[PDB]
Amino acid sequence: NVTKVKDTNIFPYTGVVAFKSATGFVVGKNTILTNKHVSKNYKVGDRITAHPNSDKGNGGIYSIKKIINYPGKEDVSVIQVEERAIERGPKGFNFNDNVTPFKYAAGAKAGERIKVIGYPHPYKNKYVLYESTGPVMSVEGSSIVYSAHTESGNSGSPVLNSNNELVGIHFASDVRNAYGVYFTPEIKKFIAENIDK
Repeated sequence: NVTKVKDTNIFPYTGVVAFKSATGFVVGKNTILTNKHVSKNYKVGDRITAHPNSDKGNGGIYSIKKIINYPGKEDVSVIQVEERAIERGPKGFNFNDNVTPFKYAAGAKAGERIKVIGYPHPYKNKYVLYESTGPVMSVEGSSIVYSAHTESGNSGSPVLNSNNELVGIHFASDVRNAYGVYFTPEIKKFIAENIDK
């Protein structure tokens, strides 16, 4: 099922950020992940909003300071933001006080239930977070395939397991199956190198 997120300012939803019409999520200090197909539309200096709710409340508005695409076929891009918010969140100006990074799941298997969390319906200045659930269909190398309903606004969605641990990043749907990048060692390493320090 696909359900509107009741509280966008508690964990794990405090790990999600909104671009104008796609999603990303927090991986470390001043650092978010999304798809190359989303960040190709952005530039350094553009804004993202941390965990917005329906009614103009959020974890602050932050300016992108760097965009680092993963060198590989996989649809993964690292975005760093300026630590000091353009507009403060409720925990003040510092990005890192307002958001919560995810931790990697140990792995994932066909049959297990995952959640895809993002913004599948856009609006005139209104972000609504949804959570979509469904079983994993397979995992091979850097591909994780899941049957859970998504829309183009889910570009860049974290994919989480039952325990809210990170199993992949959503990038594509059909038309049915939807497709995320699974975090292989090679990909985790590029992310670790490129998290702000």
